[PDB]
Amino acid sequence: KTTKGVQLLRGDPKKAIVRLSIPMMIGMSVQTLYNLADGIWVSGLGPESLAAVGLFFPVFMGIIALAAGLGVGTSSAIARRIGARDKEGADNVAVHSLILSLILGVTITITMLPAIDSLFRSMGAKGEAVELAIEYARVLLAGAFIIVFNNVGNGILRGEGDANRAMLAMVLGSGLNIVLDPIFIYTLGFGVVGAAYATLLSMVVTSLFIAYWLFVKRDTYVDITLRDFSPSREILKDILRVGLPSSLSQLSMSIAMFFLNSVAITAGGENGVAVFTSAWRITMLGIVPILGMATATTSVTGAAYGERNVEKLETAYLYAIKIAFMIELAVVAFIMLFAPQVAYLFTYSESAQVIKGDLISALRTLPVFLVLTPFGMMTSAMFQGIGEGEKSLILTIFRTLVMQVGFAYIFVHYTTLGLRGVWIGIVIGNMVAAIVGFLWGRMRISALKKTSA
Ligand SMILES: [Cs+]
Ligand SMILES: [Cs+]
Ligand SMILES: [Cs+]
Ligand SMILES: [Cs+]
Repeated sequence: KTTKGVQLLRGDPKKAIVRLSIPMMIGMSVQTLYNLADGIWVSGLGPESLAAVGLFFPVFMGIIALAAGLGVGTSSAIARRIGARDKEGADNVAVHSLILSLILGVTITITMLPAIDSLFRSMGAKGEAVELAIEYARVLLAGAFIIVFNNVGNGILRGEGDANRAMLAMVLGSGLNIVLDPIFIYTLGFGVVGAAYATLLSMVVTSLFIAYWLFVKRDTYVDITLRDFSPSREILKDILRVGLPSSLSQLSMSIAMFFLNSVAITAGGENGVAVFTSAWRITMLGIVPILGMATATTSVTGAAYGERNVEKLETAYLYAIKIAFMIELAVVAFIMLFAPQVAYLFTYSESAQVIKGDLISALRTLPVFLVLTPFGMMTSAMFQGIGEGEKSLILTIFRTLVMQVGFAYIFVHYTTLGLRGVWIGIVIGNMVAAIVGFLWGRMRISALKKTSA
C-alpha cells in the first residue's frame, strides 16, 4: 500500500536526491524555454506593447511568489509527515493546503482587480501601455486560483516523492504555452493580450490533469478527502511558516535586483544595466539546475527530519551540496569558455546597439558565483525541509540585500574597478554568504543530534 514516489523518498538519501532532482530540472527547463521564447514574441509586437508586460511583470512575480511559496510550504509539510509515517496527518495537510489555494487565489483576485488602474499609473505610464496592461492583468488575475492550485497541487506530488508527474504537470503547462504563444499572438492576431490567454488555457489544461490525479484517479499517496473533520491551527501554522517567508524570499531577491541596476546606473551608464541584465539572464543556465535539487533537498531532508534520522538528513544535505557544486562547475566552465559564442546569440542578433565588449568580460567574472550558490540554496532548502522556514528568509536577506548589494556599492563608489567591479562584488558578496550559509546548515544539523541523543 506504498507508492513508488514514497518508497523512493524514504529509501537511500543519495538516490532520492538524484532521482527527485532530474525531473525538476527538466520541468523548469521548459518553464525557462517558455519565458525565453515568450520575450522573443512580445518584443516583436511594438514599443508600447512591450511596456504593457513590463507594468504587469512585477504583479505576475508577486502572484507566483505567493503560489509557489504556498507550494513549497505544502510540499515540506507533507514530506515530514510521510517521513514520520503519519499518513493521516499528511492527508489533513493536503486538504488544508487545497482549501488555502482556494482562499488565497480568491483573495489575490478581489484585492488586485480594483488596485490595478491606480498601480499601473504610478510609474507615470499613460495611454496604450497602461490600458493593455490593465486588460493583460484582467486575464491572468481572473484565473489566480488556478495558478495557486497548480502550485499547491504540484507541491502535493513533490511532497510524496512523485516528482515525475510533478514534472509532467510543468511540461504540460509550459509546452502548450510555448506552442500557443505564436498562434494566439500572431496567427489569430490577438496581440499582447493573446499571450495572457495562452498562459491561461495552458494552466487550465494543467489544472484538469492535476485534479484528475488528486480527485478522480486518486493514485497519489495522500487521501485528499473532505469527508472527515480535522481543522488544525497547528497544521495551518506549519504550512505558513515555510510559505510566507519563501514568498518574502522572492521579494527580497527582487528588491535586491532593483538596487543592483541602480548601482549599474552609477557604474557604467544605461547599457551597463543592459550588460548586467544580459549577464544574469545567461546565468539562468546554472540557476535552473540548482532550483531542481533545491526542491528535492526539501522533500528529502524533511523526510529524514520526520523520520528522526539526522544522519540521513546530514548525508542528504551534504550530498546535495556536493552534486550541485559539480553541476555548476560544469556549467560555469561551459559558459566561461564559449562566452563570446553565448553573447553572439544575445547581443549581436540586434544590431541596434552593440555591447559585446562589456558582456563578454562579465561572462568571465559573474558566472563565478554559480559554484557558491549551492551552499546557500541547499541550506535554504534544508531549513524549509525541517519546517524552520524563517531561517531561510534570514539567510536570503543577508545574501542578497546585504552581502551582494553591499559589496557592489562599495566596489563601485570606493574603488577604480567601475562596471566590472559590480560582478566582482556580487561574487565576493555571494562568497561570504556561502560561508555563512554552509556553516549555519551544519550547525543546525548538529543541534538536532543533541536533541535526539
Ligand atoms: Cs511572462
Ligand atoms: Cs473573469
Ligand atoms: Cs490514495
Ligand atoms: Cs569613482
